[PDB]
Formats: sequence, structure tokens, C-alpha cells
Amino acid sequence: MRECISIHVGQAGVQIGNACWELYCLEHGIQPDGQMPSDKTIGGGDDSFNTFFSETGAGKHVPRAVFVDLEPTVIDEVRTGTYRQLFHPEQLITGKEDAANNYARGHYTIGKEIIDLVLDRIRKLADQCTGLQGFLVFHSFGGGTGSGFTSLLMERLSVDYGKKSKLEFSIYPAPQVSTAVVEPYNSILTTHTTLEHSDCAFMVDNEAIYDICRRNLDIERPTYTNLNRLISQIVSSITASLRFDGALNVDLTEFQTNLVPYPRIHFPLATYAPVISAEKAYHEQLSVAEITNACFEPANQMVKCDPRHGKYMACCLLYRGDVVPKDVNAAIATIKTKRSIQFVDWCPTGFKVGINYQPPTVVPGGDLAKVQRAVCMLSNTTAIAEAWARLDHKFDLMYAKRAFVHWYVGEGMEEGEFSEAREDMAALEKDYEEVGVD
Amino acid sequence: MEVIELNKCTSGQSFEVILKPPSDPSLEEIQKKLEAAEERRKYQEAELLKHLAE
Amino acid sequence: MYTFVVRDENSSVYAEVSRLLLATGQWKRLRKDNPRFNLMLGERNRLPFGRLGHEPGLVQLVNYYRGADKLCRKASLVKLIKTSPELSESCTWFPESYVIYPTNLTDEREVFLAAYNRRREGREGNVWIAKSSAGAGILISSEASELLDFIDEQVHVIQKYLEKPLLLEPGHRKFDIRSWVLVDHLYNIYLYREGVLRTSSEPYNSADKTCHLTNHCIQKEYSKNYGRYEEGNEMFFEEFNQYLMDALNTTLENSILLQIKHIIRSCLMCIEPAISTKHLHYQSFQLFGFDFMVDEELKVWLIEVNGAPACAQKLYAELCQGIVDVAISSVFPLASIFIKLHHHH
Amino acid sequence: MREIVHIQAGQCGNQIGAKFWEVISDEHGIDPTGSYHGDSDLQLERINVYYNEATGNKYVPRAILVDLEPGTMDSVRSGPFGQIFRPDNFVFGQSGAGNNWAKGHYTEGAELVDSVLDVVRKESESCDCLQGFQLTHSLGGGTGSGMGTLLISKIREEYPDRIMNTFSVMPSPKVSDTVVEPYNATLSVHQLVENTDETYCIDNEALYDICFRTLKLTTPTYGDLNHLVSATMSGVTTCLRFPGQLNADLRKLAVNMVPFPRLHFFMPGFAPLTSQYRALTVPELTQQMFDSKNMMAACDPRHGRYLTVAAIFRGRMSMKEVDEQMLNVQNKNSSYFVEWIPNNVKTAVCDIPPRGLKMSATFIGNSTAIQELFKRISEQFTAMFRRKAFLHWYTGEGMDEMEFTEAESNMNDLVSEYQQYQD
Ligand SMILES: Nc1nc2c(ncn2[C@@H]2O[C@H](COP(=O)(O)OP(=O)(O)OP(=O)(O)O)[C@@H](O)[C@H]2O)c(=O)[nH]1
Ligand SMILES: Nc1ncnc2c1ncn2[C@@H]1O[C@H](COP(=O)(O)OP(=O)(O)CP(=O)(O)O)[C@@H](O)[C@H]1O
Ligand SMILES: Nc1nc2c(ncn2[C@@H]2O[C@H](COP(=O)(O)OP(=O)(O)O)[C@@H](O)[C@H]2O)c(=O)[nH]1
Ligand SMILES: [Ca+2]
Ligand SMILES: [Ca+2]
Ligand SMILES: [Ca+2]
Ligand SMILES: [Mg+2]
Ligand SMILES: [Mg+2]
Ligand SMILES: [Mg+2]
Repeated sequence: MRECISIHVGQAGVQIGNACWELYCLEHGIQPDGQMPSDKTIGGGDDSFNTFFSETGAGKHVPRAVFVDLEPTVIDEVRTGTYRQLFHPEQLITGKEDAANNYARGHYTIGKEIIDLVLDRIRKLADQCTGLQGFLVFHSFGGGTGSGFTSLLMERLSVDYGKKSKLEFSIYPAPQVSTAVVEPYNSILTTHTTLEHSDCAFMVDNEAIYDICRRNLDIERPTYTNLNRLISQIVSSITASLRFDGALNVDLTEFQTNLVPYPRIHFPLATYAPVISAEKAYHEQLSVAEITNACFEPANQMVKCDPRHGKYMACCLLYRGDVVPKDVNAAIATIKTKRSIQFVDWCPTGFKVGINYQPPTVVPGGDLAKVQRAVCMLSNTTAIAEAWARLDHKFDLMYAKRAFVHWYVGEGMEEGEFSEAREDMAALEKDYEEVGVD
Repeated sequence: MEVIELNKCTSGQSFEVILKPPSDPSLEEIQKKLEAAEERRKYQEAELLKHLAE
Repeated sequence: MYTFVVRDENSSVYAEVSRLLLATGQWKRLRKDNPRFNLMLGERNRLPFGRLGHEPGLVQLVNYYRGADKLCRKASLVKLIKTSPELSESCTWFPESYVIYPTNLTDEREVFLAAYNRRREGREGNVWIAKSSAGAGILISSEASELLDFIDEQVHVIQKYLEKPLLLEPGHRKFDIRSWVLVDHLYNIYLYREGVLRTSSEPYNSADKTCHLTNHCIQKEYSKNYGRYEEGNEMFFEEFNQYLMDALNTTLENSILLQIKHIIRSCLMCIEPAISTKHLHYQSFQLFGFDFMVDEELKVWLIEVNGAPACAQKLYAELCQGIVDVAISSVFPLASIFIKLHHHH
Repeated sequence: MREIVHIQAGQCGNQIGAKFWEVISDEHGIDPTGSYHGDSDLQLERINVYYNEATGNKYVPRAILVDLEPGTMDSVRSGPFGQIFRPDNFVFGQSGAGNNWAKGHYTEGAELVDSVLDVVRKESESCDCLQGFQLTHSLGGGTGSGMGTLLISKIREEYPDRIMNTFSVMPSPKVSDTVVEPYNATLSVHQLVENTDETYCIDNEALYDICFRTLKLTTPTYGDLNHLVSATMSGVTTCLRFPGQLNADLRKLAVNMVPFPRLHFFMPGFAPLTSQYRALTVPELTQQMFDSKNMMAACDPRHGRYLTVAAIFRGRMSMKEVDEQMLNVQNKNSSYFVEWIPNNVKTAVCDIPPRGLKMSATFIGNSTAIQELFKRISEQFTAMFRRKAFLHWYTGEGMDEMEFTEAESNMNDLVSEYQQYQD
């Protein structure tokens, strides 16, 4: 057994993290006070769930997580929330004034004053691990803390834990819920300085989550709570292999091995199905073929884009619930004869499948209905570069006039870093086109 | 379509299906950048105070 | 009040469509770089499809199908027909074609020569034609050596030259049929009732490319009988149908039009899964130009599909209005000239 | 605990500041005695942004009252909610400023500014996390304009890493007290260009027109003008005083609203403006909110382009319909929003409506059309300065003609800077 440490940065990272650990507890039968009746090894053990939870002599299962935010209002929710008993105070780190949606403020000005404290708190959790695999970092692209401080933390983590893997869950900005006009700036700045420090990053576009909530859950004006509930389901499906007995994606290293043949192209596309409204008392349960076929519908992807006009480098199918391999192969064969699935020549045309018999867990009183089987597809498609093109275009529009640039220069950042980060994104876009286009 | 590496346990099973064969900066450098940016802030603020002193 | 942007100033078809939209008083044109548009008359090359359908509260429609180039490229079309089971290499309405990359650069050089020798030995007509998408540069020869050497001098394709074309009388001349097809956001296939025949004003000689290439630009530049028989070497369906009844005792619908509609459906239905925008965050429509060849046996052959075609001068007003009616107004209603080719989605 | 320190200087600044505190005190359930008598926890959620808490569960506004004459501040103390202000926060002299910028900025004001900074320092020292300062004042007088900009300059020197925000009333010949108002306003504008991050431009010409043309007030008074300003100030500060996600503090607001440091002068707007029990639909609020007749700067928005826009909707309404209407405005008039700042319109919603209204909307716009306001002041300034008329009132206080020439050039530069971004 090898431990994983979760790091949540900024409002988006913290709130998403709160929803994930809530779902983890429900899945592993852990009560809000940290007790776990099914765990017979009191105060210890090297079970699969121990990769995310430590154990005290009193039987409390404490998440291996750190919450960081340059403003205390969001983390104070966890300090008095339902699962306040799970985390000890050393795990919750808060500043006083936030980064004001300014990457430079989060990376240089305020980040420089709290970076050592965060690392020391991370070191405490690392010392409790017999064999640490790496870290899972949750954050937004558009926030000043999520973008600026995360990039600073990732750099230091590479220095202090050079051999450990690092995976990201990143929130891509969408105007329908955005809170700042400069979020395209912060997205590119943080992607530039974090690219060489991340082994695998799962981008979630708020636009896609927002529309899925309105379309499939009949939510007129989805809130962050609605969005995070759905995001936590996708995150749970991705991390389920690390927390339950299995043979696929059993460690963080395997994520890179199975999903990332080229280091810079480490942004797999996530697709989830089915998303059913809880208000619908009786819904026709979808079959294995139907939910598998829905994995190739753009309307179910975490990032809106058209994989038909790109090429695949890898593909994993993560099933939860009543699913047997025979039904998966039959659905795959049918899909090949009706879908446009082009792989790169230097990669095999196949799917790595994982099945967990436990069906997806739903938060009581939530918006997601209980389903007998669900699937999350992780595919490394070049089509996800459409999100980079969209983001880079907005960057170009504002930077051509130097709009808002003075806010970043005023924090000590040099104007050259803007063009340096943009040139790196231009190269990233070029790599995708070389791999997916003829 | 070939199924390979079938692993089964109590909580589930995994396998692979193939449809077609194929055809960092050091801590020193980090602190220099952080201090360099902090120094530019001090220079900018000193100029403002100089302007206000005039 | 709907909004649209124009990103292809060289499109004569959509220049009229843009003019008609404004005349309705319900469409407002925006700068070509304004993202808050309902309709985009996009450019021909590198249309930013990735930036479409990401504007909250805006239904966005574009006048091109992403991925349709596979059908509107010489080499792409050949590869699509051979590799697609819906079309198969045994396709009967498409001339035997091969893709030949220049030696200075898969390729089908050895496969082309294998079938070439079979015709030379078999005494059959062994005249082929070489062409590419980088032309106005076409070579017609009966010796494979000249065809391959010409390519080496851009990827080109070589297909069998129809040595027995249907010749119009009086004149003993060649021609080709241009059909305009509109595919809306629902992937309904609308065939414009009005077609045009771009006829050659020179008598066909099977022993000079003026009487072999029916291009309107070549007939008006290198031909000395331009406009002798019909105005601008363009014969419309009304006259052509009358000729077929008087000369061959048949109609255009039975002898030719049935095969044209069959070919249009086969091509468009084949790529439907790859370009359909049924469940996509933006919608697409596109006007296509199909060019066919008719032999002396009244068999229709597909030559090329143009994704950015023009229209006949006399047919601009009617066709462009139909585009706004079925393709634009169907998605953006305001305050038939097509033949619907029904199919299975 | 992001506290804001409020400062109101001069006659106009104190009369509008007093009405502002009266309005928001009612919204938060605070009575004239400082006791809370509300019925919702949302009222106290962010009460500490503007109020300190004293013994006995009393809430004391974090406001400093400044003036070179005692008259107006005596009325505030003897008026509605006058007893709620901290007695030590009344800082006043006896000489006055004679509607003279030099007197407020260089002579009379300099004699008093240190005692004001002492009160500011005392208020800032007891702040857990000071956001910055908001100043209410006019630009046409002497104390608010001259001593107000002197205070800002000295506050920035002592708190350079804090946000400086002002509500600045712009003079107009329609509602004028002295002919020297263009002089005082031009001198103040350059101070604001350099030393503030956010300035809400309130034009007395617009306030009068709204009272007369829209509200049907045949003879508007300053009291009537201040009613509009009170309601506007309450709307623009809604995002600061109640739980929210967008523009929740002064710095984040500045980051969203100010693409260039000097172009930080905003046009405020309010809706509805009725002469009264009829319900106003969400589409109606949106149209009125963007209507020029509901603007406070007397600048035609169609004469320029919006760099950034902040919208605030208050009351119980369909947030879905709010988003639809806001997107309809942007999509039906996209030519008036610059295209090089994507998604430059941000919308916020607050459940608590203002007193007497079920639904309201507040508009905050950064438009290049604001140059019309500075052009107007520049023309009036030059009409007198070309003849050196009335300058002796200023040269008598030590000022030189050169300083007026520099102020004239500085504001013409500001007009030119707005003109380059409008094309
Ligand atoms: N899905 C989701 N997105 C969020 C959530 N909270 C914020 N965001 C998005 O994150 C972006 C803003 O970043 P934040 O995380 O709020 O800012 P921050 O990390 O706290 O940094 P500061 O600027 O210092 O506040 C916006 O695009 C929001 O839409 C959340 O709870 N769930
Ligand atoms: N296989 C073939 N057999 C007989 N004639 C052929 C032929 N391929 C091409 N041609 C002749 O050559 C002409 C031009 O060829 P093609 O259509 O490929 O050129 P192009 O694409 O530049 C013109 P357009 O875009 O209008 O079709 C045809 O109109 C036809 O007359
Ligand atoms: N809106 C409004 N404007 C005022 C009020 N009192 C004065 N003014 C304006 O302010 C300017 C005079 O400045 P004033 O505040 O009286 O001078 P000060 O006391 O020296 O700062 C003139 O342009 C007046 O029109 C008021 O109560 N409301
Ligand atoms: Ca145990
Ligand atoms: Ca590394
Ligand atoms: Ca004195
Ligand atoms: Mg924050
Ligand atoms: Mg063509
Ligand atoms: Mg006065």
C-alpha cells in the first residue's frame, strides 16, 4: 500500500475537495466523525482505502488532504461543516487577503509569504506515509490563488518530492459562472509554469458541467453545489482504482503509463454517463452498450470538443456497477462500426477496461439519481486542444491592447512572462496539431 | 478483437481489448525569481513614495 | 434580430445570401471578428470550428461542415471511396482512380501500373488522366510514363479517362453536369432542381485539351466557338431534357437524374457519422457542387465534389433564396425549389 | 473581516455621506441608536465591512466626517442617524474654504489634515484586514475637492497597498454655486487620475435632469438630488455589504473594472426611477438599467464603447431570466462593447432589495463616453483660463499659473487616452 496526498488550492479546489471527501466517506462507509465500522484493523492497516485515509488509535479515519486558501472564508466552512471532525486543524491553511483574481498576486506577492508554511504542513502528512506515490492537486485556472499559488506549490513539490508523481484536477473557466475578466490570463500563466511539473491533468470546463446540469438534471440555474456534486462523481470514478481493490490504474504512475505517451500532452478528456435527475422517480436504466455509446457524445464530455476531428493516443473505460466484460466487448464492437475513432499510427487501437462492482454512490438528497451502472471514459484525444485554442484567442485579444497587464506588473511580475507563457501555449497547440492532423 | 490481461477480484475485474495493432528548476533558482519579483515591487513603491515626497 | 458575420469576401454565393439577409430587415451584420453572432459565413481555409458553440445564449450556425474536405479533395475522395465499405473499391459509378505521390516526397504507383499493363495487353482503351487540387495543370495521355513523369515535375491522382462520352448534337462535343446540393443542420439532403451543363464548344477529338476539358474558364479562353451553341457554353436542364427526348427518346429524369440522386445520397450518407452536427454544440450546413460525366450508354460517372462552389448567373437569385429559406431561416425563423433525397439517419 | 474606512469631506460630501449611512443602516437593520433590530442574518453577515461593533452589541459606522466649516456637520449630528457616528470622528475647522481648491489643498486644508489622518490611523489600526478607503465629496467646492484630494494623496503615502475609492460629484452650470467650479474640478481630476483606483462620477447635471425630466420634480433641491445618489451608492456597494461571489471586495472590483490604471472613472446607473406600486419585470429592469436616462454621469453611452460593466440585481427574481436578459442586451448591442475584452459584462444578484422596492438594478459602467464629461469641464476651464479670470483667488493662496496649465494639459491627455480606445 502506498499513500496519496490530496491538495486543494483556492475556493474551487477547496469546495470541490469538500464534495469529494464527502463522497469518499459515503463510498467507504466512513461516518462524519471519522469512525469506520467495517474497518476491523483499529488504528492501522494497509488496505486500499488507507491510501487516502490515515487511522488514529481511537479509530478515526483522517483524510490525507491539505486545504489551502489565501482567504479564510471558504475553509472556515469545512472547519464547521458536517465533516469537521474528519480533518485536524493542521490540515486547514488560510490567509487573510486573497490574490484578487491576480496570478501575480497569488504566485509572487502573497504566495511567497505562505509557501513555506504549506510545505511544512504537507511534510507532516508525508512523514505518516510508508511509501508516498505522489499528490493530487485541485484548483481553478481562473482564480488568483488557484492559478498563482498552485504553480508556485507545484514547483516546490518537484524540488522536495522529485520522485513523486503529481496529478491535477483543473477547473477551466466559463463565463456563465466566471468571476473575473482576466481568467484567460491566469489560465495561460499557470499552465505555462505548471506544464513541466504535472504528470497528468484532468481539465473540467465549467461550461460543460453547467450545461449537463441544465440538460440532464433539469437545473435551471446550476450553482457551485450542483456543479461540485457532479464533478466529485467524475473525480471518484478516476480515483476509485486507487481506493478499491483492482488491477487497473492501481498507482499514480500507471495513470501516466496508460494515458500519457507524450509528457507535454498530458490532458485526458473525461466523459461520464449516465447523468439522471433524481426528480425522475422511475427512469429506464441504461444498458452497458447505451452508457458506453454515450461516452462518445460531446454532450457528456467534461470539455466540449469534437474527438471525431482528432486522434486518440489512449483510452480507458472505468465502469461502476452491474457490468461484465462480455457486455463491454459487445458494446465496443458495435461502437467501432458506427463511430469515428481514429488512433495515432504509433499506438494500438484498443481500450483498457476497469470494472468495479459497487454501483456509483449518490449523496442523499442530491440531484443525481441512483443508477445500476455507470462509466467514465478517459481518452487522450487531440481534440481537447480546442480548449487551448479558445483560451489562447481570448488571451491574444486582451494582450494586444495590454488590457489589465498593469495589475500583474504591479505585483512584481515582468511583462515578458506574458509573451513567454503565450509562446509556450503556441508550441503546445502546435504539438497537438502535429499529432492529430495529417 | 482480443481480450488480454483479465484480472478478477471480489470487488470487480479489469482487462484490455485490442482492436488493431499499431502501424526542473532548483530551489535556488526558484528563490531568485521570487526575490527578483519582490525587489521590483520595492523599486516601484519607492518611486511612488519619491513622487509623493516631491 | 439575428446577427451574422462574413469571413469570406470572395464567396459570390454567400455575398448574395448576406445581401438577402439584410434586405429582410431582421438580420444585422457584425464585424468579422465579433463573437456574438448567430450565423457565420466562414472562410474557406482554417475555419475556427473549435471556437463555435461557446457563446452562452446564442444559437450559432455555420455554412460549412467540419470534415467535409475528405469528400471535396481529389486524393481524399479517392481514398474515401476505396476504404469505405459503403462505397467499396467495386464502386460502379466512380472511375478507376489511384493516388500517386510525387517521387520527391500511402502511395499507389505499383497498383496503378498493374492495372495499366492489363489494359495494354488486353487491347482495351488505356487512356488515363492526371489531376490534383492545386490546379487552375492536367495531362491526358495513353502512356503511363508521361503521366508519372508529369507528377514528379503536390499530390496528384490518376483515374481512367472516359473515352466514350455522350456527345451533344449538333457539334459532336463534350459536356459535364453540375448539380448543387444543400445539406442543412438536420442533414436533410436537398438537390437544387436547376442544373447546368458546361458544354465544350469544340468537337470531341479522340486522336489539344480544348475539346476534352469542359471548364468554363478554358472554353472562354482557348476555345474559338465560345457561345456558339448556347449562351456561355451553359445548357440548362430544360433544353437538355428536350434534346434527350428528341434524340434518344428519353427524359433527363430517367436516363441521368436517377443516377445523380443515387450518387449524391451515397456520398453524403457515407460521411454522415463523421461530420453530422446532430448532437453538437454548434450546427452546420453547406452547399456542395457535384460534377458528373455521362457516357454514350447514358451512365453517370462522378468526377469531383466542390465544397466552395459557385452558381450560374441566371440561378443565383433562386438558389441563394433557397439557402436562406431551408438552411438559415429553418434555424432562425423570420417574423419548393429543392428535391429532398430521403434517407435513413 | 475586510473592513472599509469611509471618509466624507465638505458640504456636499457630508450631506450625501449622511444620507448614504441612513440608507444602508436601514438595509442592515441598524437604528439611529446603533442597535440592530433586523430580521435576517444576511443583514449581519458582512456588517463589519462598514460598521464597528462596540460594547452592548452596538454598531458604529466606520466613517470620518471632515470639513473646514462646522455648519454642515452640525446638521448631520442633529439630523437623522446623527447620533450613530463616533463623536471623535468629527474633524472640522472654523475658517472654511471659500469654494477654493487652493485653500482646501494648500493653506486651510493643510492646517487640518494631520488631525484627520490621526482619526484614519486609529480606525485602520483596529482593522483585521483593511480593504481600503471610500471618499464622498464634490469636486466643485474647496474642502471636498481641495482638501479631499490632499487627504487621498496622504492616505496613499501611508497606505500605498490599499484600494482608494471615491464617489465624486462633478459640477455643472445647471446646478452651480460659483463660477470657479471648473477650476476646482480640473485641479481635482488630475489628483483622482493618479491617486484613486475607482471613481464613481456623479454629475449634478444628470441628477437634476432625472429629478425634473423623469421624476417630474418641477423645482429639484439638493435634498432631491441626494436621494438619487443615496440609492445609487447603496446599489454600487451592494456587492461589498452582502454575501456574494462577484466584485465582493474593492480590489477584485478594480481588477474586473479597470483595464488601464488611469481609466478608472465609472458611470453609475439605477433602476427603477419612478415618480410607484407597479411591479417591474426582469426585462424592464434590464432595459432601464442600460438606458441613458438612468445614468448619473450625463454621458451618452452610444457615443462611446463599454470597456467593462458591472450589473447588480436586487430582490427575489429568476436568476435564469436575469442571465437571459443580460445576454440579450450584450448580443443585441454588441457594437457598444469592445471586442478586445471578452466577456466584459459581469452580473451579480442579491436577495435583499432596497427599501420600498421589490426589485432594483444598479449599473456600473466603464465607458469611453465618460470623456464627454471631462471635455465639458475642460471647455469651461479654458473659457476662463484664456483670460486668467478669477485666478487671483488662487494666486493669493500661493498657487502659480503654471499649475493651472499643467492641470489643463493633464485632463486633455485623459480625454485623448479615452479617444484612442474608442476606435
Ligand atoms: N466547478 C467549480 N468552479 C468554481 C468553484 N468556485 C470557483 N470556481 C471557478 O473558479 C474560478 C475563480 O477561481 P477561484 O477558485 O474562485 O479563486 P481562488 O482560487 O480562491 O483565488 P482568489 O482570487 O484569491 O480568490 C471561476 O472561473 C469560477 O467559476 C466551485 O466551487 N466549483
Ligand atoms: N476521368 C475523366 N474522364 C473524362 N473527362 C474528365 C475526367 N476527369 C476530368 N475530366 C474533364 O476535365 C474537366 C476538369 O476536371 P475537374 O473537374 O477535375 O477540374 P476542376 O476541379 O479544376 C473544375 P470544377 O471544380 O468546376 O469541377 C472536367 O470538367 C471534364 O471535362
Ligand atoms: N448632489 C449634491 N451636490 C452638492 C450638494 N451641495 C453642494 N453640491 C455641489 O458641490 C459643489 C460645491 O461644493 P461644496 O461641497 O459645497 O464645497 P466644499 O464644502 O468646500 O467641499 C457645487 O458644484 C454644488 O453643485 C448636495 O447636497 N448634493
Ligand atoms: Ca484499519
Ligand atoms: Ca518533475
Ligand atoms: Ca490658522
Ligand atoms: Mg478566493
Ligand atoms: Mg472542383
Ligand atoms: Mg457649499
